[PDB]
Amino acid sequence: QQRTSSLYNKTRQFGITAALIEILSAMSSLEGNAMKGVRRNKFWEG
Amino acid sequence: ARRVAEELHKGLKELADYTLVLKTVVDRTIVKGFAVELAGQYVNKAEGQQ
Amino acid sequence: AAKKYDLFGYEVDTNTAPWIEKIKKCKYYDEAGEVLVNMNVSNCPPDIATYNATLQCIYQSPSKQSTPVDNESKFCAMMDLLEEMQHRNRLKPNEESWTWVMKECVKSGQFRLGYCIQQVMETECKGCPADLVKANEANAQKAKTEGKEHPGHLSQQAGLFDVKVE
Amino acid sequence: FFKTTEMIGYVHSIDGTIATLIPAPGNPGVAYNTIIQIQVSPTTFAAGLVFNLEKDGRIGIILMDNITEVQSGQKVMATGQLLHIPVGAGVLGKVVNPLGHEVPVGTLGKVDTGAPNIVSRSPVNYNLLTGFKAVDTMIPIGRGQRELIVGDRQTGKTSIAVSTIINQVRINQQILSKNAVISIYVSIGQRCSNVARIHRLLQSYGALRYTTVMAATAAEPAGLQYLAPYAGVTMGEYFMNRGRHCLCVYDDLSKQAVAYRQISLLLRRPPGREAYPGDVFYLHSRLLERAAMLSPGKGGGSVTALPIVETLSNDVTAYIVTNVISITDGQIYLDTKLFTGGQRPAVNIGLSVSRVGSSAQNAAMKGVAGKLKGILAEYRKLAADVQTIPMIRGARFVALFNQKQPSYFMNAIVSLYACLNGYLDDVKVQYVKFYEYLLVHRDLGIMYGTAKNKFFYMYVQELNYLIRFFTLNSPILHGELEEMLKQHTHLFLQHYQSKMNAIKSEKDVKALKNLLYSCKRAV
Amino acid sequence: VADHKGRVGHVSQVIGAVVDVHFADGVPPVLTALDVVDKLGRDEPLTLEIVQHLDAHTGRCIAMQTTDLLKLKAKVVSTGGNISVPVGRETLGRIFNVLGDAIDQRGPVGEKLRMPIHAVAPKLADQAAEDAVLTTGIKVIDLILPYCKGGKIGLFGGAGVGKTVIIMELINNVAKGHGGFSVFAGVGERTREGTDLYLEMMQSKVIDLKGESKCVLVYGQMNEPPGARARVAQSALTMAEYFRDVEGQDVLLFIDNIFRFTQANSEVSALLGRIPAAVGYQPTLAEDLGQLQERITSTTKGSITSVQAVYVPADDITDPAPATTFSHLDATTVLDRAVAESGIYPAVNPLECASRIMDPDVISVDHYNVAQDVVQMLTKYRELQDIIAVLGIDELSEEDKLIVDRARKLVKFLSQPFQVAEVFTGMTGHYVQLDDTIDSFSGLLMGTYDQVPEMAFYMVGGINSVLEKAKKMAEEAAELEKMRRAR
Ligand SMILES: Nc1ncnc2c1ncn2[C@@H]1O[C@H](COP(=O)(O)OP(=O)(O)OP(=O)(O)O)[C@@H](O)[C@H]1O
Ligand SMILES: Nc1ncnc2c1ncn2[C@@H]1O[C@H](COP(=O)(O)OP(=O)(O)O)[C@@H](O)[C@H]1O
Ligand SMILES: [Mg+2]
Ligand SMILES: [Mg+2]
Repeated sequence: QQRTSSLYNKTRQFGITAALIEILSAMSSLEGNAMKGVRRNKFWEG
Repeated sequence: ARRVAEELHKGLKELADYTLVLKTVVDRTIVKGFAVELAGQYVNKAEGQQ
Repeated sequence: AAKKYDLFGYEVDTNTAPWIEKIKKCKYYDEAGEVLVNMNVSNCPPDIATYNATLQCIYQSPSKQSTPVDNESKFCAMMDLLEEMQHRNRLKPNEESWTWVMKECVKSGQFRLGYCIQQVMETECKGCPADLVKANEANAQKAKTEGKEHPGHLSQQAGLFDVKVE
Repeated sequence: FFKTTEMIGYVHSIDGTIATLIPAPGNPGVAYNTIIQIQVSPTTFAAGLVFNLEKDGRIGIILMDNITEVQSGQKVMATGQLLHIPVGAGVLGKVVNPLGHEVPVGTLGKVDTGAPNIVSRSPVNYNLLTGFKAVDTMIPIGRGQRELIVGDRQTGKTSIAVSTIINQVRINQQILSKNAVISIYVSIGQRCSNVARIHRLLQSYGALRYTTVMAATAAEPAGLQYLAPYAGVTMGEYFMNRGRHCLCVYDDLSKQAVAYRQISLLLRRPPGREAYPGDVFYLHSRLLERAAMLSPGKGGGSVTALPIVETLSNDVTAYIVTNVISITDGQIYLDTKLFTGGQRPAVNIGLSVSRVGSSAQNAAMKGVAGKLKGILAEYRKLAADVQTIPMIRGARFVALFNQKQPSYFMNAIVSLYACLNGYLDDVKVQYVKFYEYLLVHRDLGIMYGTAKNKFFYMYVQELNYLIRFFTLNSPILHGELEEMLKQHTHLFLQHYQSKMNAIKSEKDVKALKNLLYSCKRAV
Repeated sequence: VADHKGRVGHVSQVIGAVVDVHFADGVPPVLTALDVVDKLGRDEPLTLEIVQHLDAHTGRCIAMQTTDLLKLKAKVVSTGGNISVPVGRETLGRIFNVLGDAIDQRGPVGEKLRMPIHAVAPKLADQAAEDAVLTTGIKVIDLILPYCKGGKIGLFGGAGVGKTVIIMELINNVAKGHGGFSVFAGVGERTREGTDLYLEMMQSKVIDLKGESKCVLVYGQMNEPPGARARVAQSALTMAEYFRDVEGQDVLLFIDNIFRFTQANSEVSALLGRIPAAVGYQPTLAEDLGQLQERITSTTKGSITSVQAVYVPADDITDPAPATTFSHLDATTVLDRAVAESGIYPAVNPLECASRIMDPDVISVDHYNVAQDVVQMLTKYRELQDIIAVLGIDELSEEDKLIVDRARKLVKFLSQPFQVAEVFTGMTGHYVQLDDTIDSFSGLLMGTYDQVPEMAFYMVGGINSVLEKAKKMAEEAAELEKMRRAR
């Protein structure tokens, strides 16, 4: 029981971490593809 | 090169009224010969290192 | 005469006369299979006559192909064709097909397959032709007298530790 | 009268096995999913596949060959056509790439075709004999079926598929070429040495005459590994659309997924589960949907798929493994514990299933398999919880399922019938393989001069088709089959099992043990 | 910008199955269908559906066919509205696709009306209360989780547990004699299964080509791109809604598999610039499924008896997609792989199933009492199995041995051979009447059949079949005893 409980705790922590890392990796990939276009502002007026 | 460019120009119907202009670009990938590119039509008559 | 329909109800071409003529002009019986393939592709399923023509071509052809093919057997090809016809096409072989098989068995000297086909014809068909049965019996007697009834190695005495298990 | 190509831009960036192009202003432009040629030299080109068409005009390319020659700033020509590869009977017996280039050994088919329509198929009713008693009986496979081969590393996934390919050599040589089964062995991300060994093994048995190998080794770019299954099935679809039957083997889809994930990630595709691309299911889904059984109106040809998939520690809960399992019409699960326990092939009958069922079985095999399934189910139920008939015969059936090479249909069906009708009740479980070897490769009745059968003998290999036509439980063959089995059982018991049970000497015991082990690997 | 019919646009981006179109006069409304009029040397027409508006001029769309041979700046013309699908009795006996085009090669279809595949779900005031038991002829379903007419049913299960076979049995038992019409929607499944279903329906005269048919087939399968698998269900549901409203008929709706709709949406979500949710489904998993589910309902005009097959990835019933579908159903049938491996078919886990009409007010008092007693006995047997595993059957009390025996007989008596799985089983199927099931289980609970052998309840129908099998078992056992006696 002690060994299985330790494995259960370890597995849940790893699963949470892996899921969060996967989501953040997807978010970073989405952010990277985004490109900043030309700014249409009165640059001289400054 | 001029003859090839003119022949390609004749084939293209869209460029019938367009004037022909020749622009020279140096390519280090070819050692002998020449190539012509006009409106996407590319003719290769060159050779490289053996 | 009557239009035939496929599994989904689509009509299938029934004029299979030209294909039979093509089958009856082949040199090697493997080319007969090509004609059947062309028939199937052209939505012209073979009928009983086409299978009998193919069996005749198998019996009357010199070999399977222009170049020899190892372990080629006319009997196996015809039996496979009959299995296809009866099972995957729902067509009962007639007397002609079994007579062709029996003729092949007699011609090739296989007098045991001859007995099996003789029993088959006696059971399903209205008996086996007397000539074929007599020829098969003659082949069996010739094999028996010459001592080639069974392979020689099978008659060799063996033992628990005298058998070579490859 | 010039061979004018269609230049569409230049090579901008190179990141490993993928590249990005920049279109020259005022050019025709390239079409999606088409092939392009990168002019690495005035006379040499490197193939590539269009994958992305961005808003900026840049083009994502998947390099296919001559990657080392690709440099930034080189011209790119657009062919304007999808990928087509050579197809025909002239490719059999050769090793080729996904692009169709032949690999030296020591008609054009489109690679992006669609699967047959709903009304273009017919029910699976033609069996594809793998040669293994366990699979042929408990896991029927029919032509036009997708059967997954899932398991762990070093469990026989490749061996069973290669045996299935080899098992067709003997059949193809006898029956007409109309019903012959052609094989397309696709190696994906495997070692080059393994490909050579498999080629030599196929050549030894003469399977190259009916088989072609498509290889994308580990040293090749991911693009070729990603396209290998599609090119292989395309080569196999040539025979399907012409009234012929083919067998396609994918070894293995696990590595194709890795290659596709690499390509997608490098080309800035959003990662999904386990970093795989979102549309990773659709890849295999459209790959395996192209294997079907065409209706009689379209010729009646078929393609049979045997995709192979690897698991980790017998974990079938993985991502791609689940996707492939949810696509195929069945699965042969090879268990590691059974493999190490001496059961080979390690087919886990409990976890294996064929959704086609008995429809993909010959009339001769139908009754034997139907009774065998019930006997094995009862044996497993009782074993998990008294030598009853089900328990006496279940153990011998399990003993008969151990094989090293594919078995001829006549031998396998005869042995299964003998074990089914209690002819092996008096035979010890350890001696079942020796009994089967004597039955197949020997004739005790002829040896002892007690054989009165007229035609039914195990050395008459032509009886295989007669058995397949009429079945064993028919008046034509049943009487002689029973007589032969009775004579063989009596002679075997008397002249062999009495002596085998009387061995005590260490030399004789070792000799008998070696004999039994050899028999296990001989039949 | 009211009528956008014929509005011209140009393709601006192509990444996988997602395509961006630029309109100079303004992007048409979302869910609008677009046709790629440009001649690209394609063998099939290309149609796009607007799913998002990037700005006042650009719009992100999803293609219904493969985007091969698609170039940038390709001309696109709006169709003036959403995707339309033919409706009416002229669609009976035909096979359609996501776009509503006949694919059975059986000639043109005479369509008098077409309806968009996207519609607003019925409101609260349009809800009808129909509590009537639906007899499926299956002992387990009729007893533990009875189905209700005009309600929603779900067949949750993994891969290979028997979801498709149960659907085929339900068709054979309910659709052949159904008064109204039927609509089968194949979503992201095997094409060969569709062919088998079509052949079976033609043989069973449900689809009478020469006569009058009473069912419609709409197929979007695995080979199709994700765009078609996310709208084939909408097309089939639109046909069912028309039959419900305009025809005022009672219609059956079979969906297999409803999970593929979620899977297709998740596949396309990544390319739409949406951050994945937990597990890796799209963030709009709940709302997308809810909108479709709310349309599958019985209103005051007609009734739809919907049967949906739900796929549970890797048998993980806690997965978000299976977990989100439970609340949208009136009767859930949860299949278990462990039950199937034991030879029990259908592999229904009665301790995990539930029914809304499992109330004394809706069903008879005897039915409710028998079902509750069966469930309680099964739960008690599950509890006692652990003690048996540790101690052993011999260690249990007589009060517990009787419960164990009755529970084993109940477990084996729940199995039934289906008329559609004859090839799988090799035996003729049974159709058990509702009253027969109740009487048989009531008798078994109180011990009327304590002396019957346990195996007599395995793969049989009513109680009469049990007695016949027991008699056959006794006869064969007597024959075996006689054989032993002679020896
Ligand atoms: N039926 C069999 N009987 C005996 N040995 C076998 C059998 N099948 C396979 N083997 C042996 O088991 C080993 C593994 O077989 P195989 O190469 O087919 O496995 P695999 O599933 O392809 O594994 P991997 O490709 O990951 O190495 C080899 O040595 C092979 O010869
Ligand atoms: N009623 C049944 N009787 C026997 N076997 C069944 C039954 N239902 C399912 N099976 C088994 O499952 C297979 C069919 O699986 P299927 O219904 O397609 O499941 P799913 O769609 O959930 O994967 C059959 O070939 C058989 O092995
Ligand atoms: Mg391997
Ligand atoms: Mg299914």
